[PDB]
Amino acid sequence: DAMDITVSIPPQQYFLEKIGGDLVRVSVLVPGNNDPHTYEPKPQQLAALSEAEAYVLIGLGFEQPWLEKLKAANANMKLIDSAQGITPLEMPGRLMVADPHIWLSPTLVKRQATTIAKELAELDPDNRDQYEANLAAFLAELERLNQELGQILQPLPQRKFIVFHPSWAYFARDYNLVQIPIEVEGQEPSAQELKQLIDTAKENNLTMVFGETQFSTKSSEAIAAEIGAGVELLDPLAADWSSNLKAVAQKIANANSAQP
Ligand SMILES: [Zn+2]
Repeated sequence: DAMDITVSIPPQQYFLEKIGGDLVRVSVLVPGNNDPHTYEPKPQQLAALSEAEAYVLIGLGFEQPWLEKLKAANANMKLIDSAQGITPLEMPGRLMVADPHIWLSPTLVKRQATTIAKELAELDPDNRDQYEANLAAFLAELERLNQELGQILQPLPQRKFIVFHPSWAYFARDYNLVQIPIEVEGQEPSAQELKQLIDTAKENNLTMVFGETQFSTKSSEAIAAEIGAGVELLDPLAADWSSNLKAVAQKIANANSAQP
Protein backbone atom coordinates (compact mmCIF):
# COMPACT_ATOMS: atom_id res chain seq x y z
CA ASP A 1 0.00 0.00 0.00
CA ALA A 2 1.00 3.68 -0.08
CA MET A 3 4.30 4.22 1.76
CA ASP A 4 4.14 6.85 4.55
CA ILE A 5 6.93 9.38 4.19
CA THR A 6 7.14 12.55 6.21
CA VAL A 7 8.84 15.80 5.09
CA SER A 8 9.83 19.02 6.84
CA ILE A 9 8.27 21.54 4.44
CA PRO A 10 5.59 21.90 1.70
CA PRO A 11 8.14 22.17 -1.17
CA GLN A 12 9.51 18.74 -0.32
CA GLN A 13 5.99 17.36 -0.69
CA TYR A 14 6.05 18.71 -4.25
CA PHE A 15 9.24 16.70 -4.93
CA LEU A 16 7.93 13.54 -3.23
CA GLU A 17 4.70 13.70 -5.18
CA LYS A 18 6.58 14.15 -8.47
CA ILE A 19 8.78 11.18 -7.56
CA GLY A 20 6.46 8.87 -5.65
CA GLY A 21 3.06 9.46 -7.22
CA ASP A 22 0.32 7.36 -5.62
CA LEU A 23 3.01 5.13 -4.08
CA VAL A 24 3.59 7.61 -1.29
CA ARG A 25 1.45 9.43 1.25
CA VAL A 26 3.41 12.53 2.25
CA SER A 27 3.04 14.37 5.57
CA VAL A 28 4.50 17.85 6.17
CA LEU A 29 5.81 18.85 9.58
CA VAL A 30 6.01 22.62 9.01
CA PRO A 31 2.96 24.48 7.61
CA GLY A 32 3.69 26.93 4.79
CA ASN A 33 2.60 29.99 6.76
CA ASN A 34 5.11 29.17 9.53
CA ASP A 35 8.75 30.08 10.12
CA PRO A 36 10.61 26.72 10.21
CA HIS A 37 13.53 28.31 11.99
CA THR A 38 11.49 28.71 15.19
CA TYR A 39 8.95 25.93 14.58
CA GLU A 40 8.12 23.36 17.25
CA PRO A 41 6.48 20.08 16.23
CA LYS A 42 3.18 19.41 17.99
CA PRO A 43 2.58 16.23 20.03
CA GLN A 44 0.08 14.88 17.52
CA GLN A 45 2.81 15.26 14.90
CA LEU A 46 5.36 13.42 17.02
CA ALA A 47 2.82 10.66 17.58
CA ALA A 48 2.06 10.30 13.86
CA LEU A 49 5.78 9.82 13.22
CA SER A 50 5.47 6.23 14.45
CA GLU A 51 3.90 5.36 11.09
CA ALA A 52 6.46 7.16 8.92
CA GLU A 53 8.56 4.66 7.01
CA ALA A 54 11.10 7.41 6.42
CA TYR A 55 11.62 11.14 6.83
CA VAL A 56 13.14 13.43 4.22
CA LEU A 57 15.49 15.91 5.87
CA ILE A 58 16.50 19.06 4.01
CA GLY A 59 19.84 18.60 5.74
CA LEU A 60 22.46 21.30 6.33
CA GLY A 61 21.23 21.62 9.89
CA PHE A 62 17.69 22.61 8.95
CA GLU A 63 16.06 20.03 11.21
CA GLN A 64 18.57 20.39 14.06
CA PRO A 65 15.96 22.01 16.35
CA TRP A 66 13.80 18.87 16.32
CA LEU A 67 16.30 16.34 14.92
CA GLU A 68 16.45 14.44 18.19
CA LYS A 69 12.69 14.46 18.83
CA LEU A 70 12.40 12.79 15.45
CA LYS A 71 14.69 9.87 16.33
CA ALA A 72 12.91 9.61 19.67
CA ALA A 73 9.57 9.45 17.90
CA ASN A 74 10.80 6.59 15.69
CA ALA A 75 14.30 5.09 15.56
CA ASN A 76 13.28 2.81 12.70
CA MET A 77 12.28 5.80 10.62
CA LYS A 78 14.84 6.18 7.82
CA LEU A 79 16.27 9.70 7.77
CA ILE A 80 16.93 10.86 4.25
CA ASP A 81 19.49 13.66 4.12
CA SER A 82 18.44 15.06 0.78
CA ALA A 83 21.33 17.56 0.88
CA GLN A 84 24.13 14.98 0.92
CA GLY A 85 26.86 15.27 -1.68
CA ILE A 86 26.21 18.95 -2.27
CA THR A 87 28.63 21.75 -1.62
CA PRO A 88 26.69 24.29 0.51
CA LEU A 89 27.00 28.05 0.73
CA GLU A 90 27.87 29.99 3.86
CA MET A 91 25.07 31.75 5.71
CA PRO A 92 24.92 35.53 5.15
CA GLY A 93 25.59 36.12 8.83
CA ARG A 94 28.27 34.05 10.52
CA LEU A 95 30.54 32.84 7.70
CA MET A 96 31.08 29.36 9.16
CA VAL A 97 27.57 27.91 9.03
CA ALA A 98 25.94 26.26 6.02
CA ASP A 99 22.93 27.79 4.30
CA PRO A 100 20.06 25.21 4.27
CA HIS A 101 17.80 26.88 1.64
CA ILE A 102 18.92 24.62 -1.23
CA TRP A 103 15.32 23.65 -2.07
CA LEU A 104 14.91 26.90 -4.01
CA SER A 105 17.62 25.98 -6.56
CA PRO A 106 16.14 24.03 -9.51
CA THR A 107 19.56 22.64 -10.42
CA LEU A 108 20.30 21.52 -6.88
CA VAL A 109 16.81 20.09 -6.49
CA LYS A 110 17.77 17.67 -9.29
CA ARG A 111 20.26 16.24 -6.84
CA GLN A 112 17.75 16.29 -3.98
CA ALA A 113 15.10 14.40 -5.94
CA THR A 114 17.72 11.90 -7.11
CA THR A 115 18.58 11.12 -3.53
CA ILE A 116 14.90 10.76 -2.63
CA ALA A 117 14.14 8.41 -5.50
CA LYS A 118 17.20 6.28 -4.85
CA GLU A 119 16.07 5.97 -1.23
CA LEU A 120 12.43 5.23 -2.07
CA ALA A 121 13.58 2.44 -4.40
CA GLU A 122 15.47 0.83 -1.54
CA LEU A 123 12.43 0.60 0.71
CA ASP A 124 10.10 -0.33 -2.11
CA PRO A 125 12.08 -2.24 -4.81
CA ASP A 126 9.05 -3.56 -6.67
CA ASN A 127 8.36 -0.04 -7.92
CA ARG A 128 11.98 0.91 -8.49
CA ASP A 129 11.02 1.54 -12.12
CA GLN A 130 8.21 4.03 -11.41
CA TYR A 131 10.59 5.96 -9.14
CA GLU A 132 13.40 6.14 -11.70
CA ALA A 133 10.81 7.00 -14.32
CA ASN A 134 9.06 9.72 -12.34
CA LEU A 135 12.54 11.02 -11.49
CA ALA A 136 13.56 11.29 -15.17
CA ALA A 137 10.36 13.11 -16.01
CA PHE A 138 10.93 15.51 -13.08
CA LEU A 139 14.61 16.13 -13.92
CA ALA A 140 13.68 17.15 -17.45
CA GLU A 141 10.97 19.36 -15.94
CA LEU A 142 13.68 20.91 -13.80
CA GLU A 143 16.06 21.70 -16.67
CA ARG A 144 13.09 23.23 -18.47
CA LEU A 145 12.19 25.43 -15.48
CA ASN A 146 15.87 26.23 -14.98
CA GLN A 147 16.19 27.38 -18.57
CA GLU A 148 12.95 29.38 -18.30
CA LEU A 149 14.06 31.25 -15.18
CA GLY A 150 17.37 31.99 -16.92
CA GLN A 151 15.77 33.86 -19.80
CA ILE A 152 13.83 36.01 -17.35
CA LEU A 153 16.71 37.12 -15.19
CA GLN A 154 19.78 36.95 -17.48
CA PRO A 155 19.08 40.23 -19.31
CA LEU A 156 18.27 42.19 -16.15
CA PRO A 157 20.44 45.34 -15.70
CA GLN A 158 19.91 45.20 -11.93
CA ARG A 159 21.34 42.07 -10.31
CA LYS A 160 20.65 43.02 -6.68
CA PHE A 161 17.40 42.55 -4.80
CA ILE A 162 16.47 43.37 -1.22
CA VAL A 163 14.87 40.57 0.77
CA PHE A 164 13.75 40.41 4.40
CA HIS A 165 14.73 36.78 5.08
CA PRO A 166 17.85 35.44 3.29
CA SER A 167 16.35 32.31 1.81
CA TRP A 168 17.30 32.85 -1.81
CA ALA A 169 21.09 32.61 -1.72
CA TYR A 170 21.15 29.39 -3.78
CA PHE A 171 18.51 30.67 -6.15
CA ALA A 172 20.34 33.96 -6.62
CA ARG A 173 23.61 32.05 -7.10
CA ASP A 174 22.40 29.99 -10.05
CA TYR A 175 21.05 33.03 -11.88
CA ASN A 176 23.83 35.47 -10.97
CA LEU A 177 21.80 37.57 -8.57
CA VAL A 178 22.64 38.99 -5.18
CA GLN A 179 20.12 39.02 -2.32
CA ILE A 180 20.52 41.86 0.21
CA PRO A 181 18.99 40.58 3.50
CA ILE A 182 17.22 42.87 5.97
CA GLU A 183 17.36 40.20 8.70
CA VAL A 184 20.54 38.65 10.13
CA GLU A 185 21.31 35.77 12.51
CA GLY A 186 24.72 36.39 14.06
CA GLN A 187 26.36 39.27 12.20
CA GLU A 188 27.44 42.74 13.38
CA PRO A 189 25.16 44.35 16.03
CA SER A 190 25.41 47.59 14.04
CA ALA A 191 21.96 49.03 14.75
CA GLN A 192 22.45 51.38 11.77
CA GLU A 193 23.26 48.54 9.34
CA LEU A 194 19.75 48.90 7.94
CA LYS A 195 20.62 52.52 7.23
CA GLN A 196 23.60 51.56 5.08
CA LEU A 197 21.26 49.21 3.24
CA ILE A 198 18.81 52.05 2.55
CA ASP A 199 21.49 54.38 1.23
CA THR A 200 22.95 51.64 -0.92
CA ALA A 201 19.48 50.93 -2.27
CA LYS A 202 18.74 54.57 -3.09
CA GLU A 203 22.03 54.96 -4.96
CA ASN A 204 21.49 51.78 -6.96
CA ASN A 205 17.88 52.79 -7.51
CA LEU A 206 16.56 49.55 -6.03
CA THR A 207 12.82 49.68 -6.64
CA MET A 208 11.49 46.95 -4.41
CA VAL A 209 11.72 45.27 -1.04
CA PHE A 210 10.87 41.57 -1.18
CA GLY A 211 9.54 40.33 2.15
CA GLU A 212 8.86 36.69 2.99
CA THR A 213 5.33 35.34 3.52
CA GLN A 214 6.29 33.63 6.79
CA PHE A 215 7.38 36.86 8.47
CA SER A 216 5.99 40.21 9.48
CA THR A 217 6.44 42.88 6.81
CA LYS A 218 6.60 45.80 9.25
CA SER A 219 10.33 46.42 8.91
CA SER A 220 10.15 45.82 5.16
CA GLU A 221 7.40 48.41 4.72
CA ALA A 222 9.44 50.96 6.64
CA ILE A 223 12.61 50.22 4.67
CA ALA A 224 10.68 50.39 1.42
CA ALA A 225 9.06 53.70 2.36
CA GLU A 226 12.47 55.21 3.07
CA ILE A 227 14.00 53.95 -0.16
CA GLY A 228 10.98 55.01 -2.16
CA ALA A 229 10.43 51.46 -3.38
CA GLY A 230 7.50 49.07 -3.43
CA VAL A 231 6.80 46.07 -1.20
CA GLU A 232 6.16 42.59 -2.58
CA LEU A 233 6.06 39.15 -1.00
CA LEU A 234 7.89 36.00 -2.04
CA ASP A 235 6.77 32.62 -0.69
CA PRO A 236 9.77 30.23 -0.33
CA LEU A 237 7.51 27.53 1.13
CA ALA A 238 4.82 27.65 -1.56
CA ALA A 239 3.58 24.10 -2.23
CA ASP A 240 3.19 25.00 -5.88
CA TRP A 241 6.99 25.07 -6.14
CA SER A 242 7.65 25.21 -9.87
CA SER A 243 5.02 27.87 -10.63
CA ASN A 244 6.14 29.76 -7.59
CA LEU A 245 9.75 30.20 -8.61
CA LYS A 246 8.59 31.50 -11.97
CA ALA A 247 6.34 34.10 -10.36
CA VAL A 248 9.31 35.04 -8.16
CA ALA A 249 11.70 35.41 -11.08
CA GLN A 250 9.02 37.50 -12.80
CA LYS A 251 8.70 39.86 -9.84
CA ILE A 252 12.49 40.18 -9.66
CA ALA A 253 12.51 40.94 -13.39
CA ASN A 254 9.77 43.55 -13.14
CA ALA A 255 11.80 45.25 -10.44
CA ASN A 256 15.31 44.83 -11.91
CA SER A 257 14.51 45.98 -15.46
CA ALA A 258 14.63 49.47 -16.95
CA GLN A 259 11.73 51.18 -15.14
CA PRO A 260 8.87 53.41 -16.41
ZN1 LIG B 1 14.75 30.30 6.03
